Amino acid sequence: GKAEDKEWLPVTKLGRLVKDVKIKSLEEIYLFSLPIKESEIIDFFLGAALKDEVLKIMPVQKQTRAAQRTRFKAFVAIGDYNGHVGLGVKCSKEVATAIRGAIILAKLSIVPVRRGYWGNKIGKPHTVPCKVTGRCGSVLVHLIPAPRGTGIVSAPVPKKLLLMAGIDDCYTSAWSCTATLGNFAKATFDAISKTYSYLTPDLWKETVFTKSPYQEFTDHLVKTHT
RNA sequence: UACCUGGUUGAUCCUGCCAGUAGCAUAUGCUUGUCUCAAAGAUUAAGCCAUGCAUGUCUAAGUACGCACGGCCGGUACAGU
Ligand SMILES: [Mg+2]
Ligand SMILES: [Mg+2]
Ligand SMILES: [Mg+2]
Ligand SMILES: [Mg+2]
Ligand SMILES: [Mg+2]
Ligand SMILES: [Mg+2]
Ligand SMILES: [Mg+2]
Repeated sequence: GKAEDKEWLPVTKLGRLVKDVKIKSLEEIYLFSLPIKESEIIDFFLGAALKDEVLKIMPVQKQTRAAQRTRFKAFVAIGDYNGHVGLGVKCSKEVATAIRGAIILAKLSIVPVRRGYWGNKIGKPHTVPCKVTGRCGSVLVHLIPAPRGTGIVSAPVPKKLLLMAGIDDCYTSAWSCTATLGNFAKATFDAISKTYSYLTPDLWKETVFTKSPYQEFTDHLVKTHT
């Protein structure tokens, strides 16, 4: 037998500071709104808990002189059940590679979701902090806080991203052509993504400004991989 | 539990309806071991009705010559039922 796998020779400055243990968590990446362009940055921090799920396989096709040329579109949702979630979609000629290329995008689009309390703050937030809305081409999704223990009152499809994001209680609503899974899923993901981009009176303390990870580790980047 | 799913296209995004889904109450089909509770000729013809019953009543205190019984001897407000 043989061993010593040496995958993930990085190609970006962030891959270097992630593979080298210099960077601690992807919260430090989100604080600086950097773009994550390598799917191994995710598996470094998360990975032992990220569970993926194939939401739908959808055969699309173009008419052609000879034929109808079909290829399949895979919608995959991913995320550990403790505050991170993502959703990718890839169109490929065969199913087995669409479902594999979609996991890469679902991992690259992982965002942090915010959770809050409904009535009073006893510990371990359980629901969304406020009423949020999200759209994707005539699909509107409304998320509303709920008391503890109510579960997720929603359709099957939003109650597969809402669970993965870490929310225990939620009242949901939709008013649209919700039968198209692509727009339904993208609008739910958008509503979840708008949960950290909502100014709330606890977010009024002035910002303490830290060093960027590229400024703090200039000395490393100068010659850590070459 | 503040929820959706299939169907117009070669394929996509919509309007929009048809169909699906859960309860409720009238009928009907198949099937039915135990136990408590209990709706029931309203819908249509406030159409027609054989027969039986459903409203009677007395205390010491309105009228007692039924011998209808009956008393200790008879009626003298007159025995009593
Ligand atoms: Mg439809
Ligand atoms: Mg047409
Ligand atoms: Mg067709
Ligand atoms: Mg119907
Ligand atoms: Mg018995
Ligand atoms: Mg009648
Ligand atoms: Mg008669």
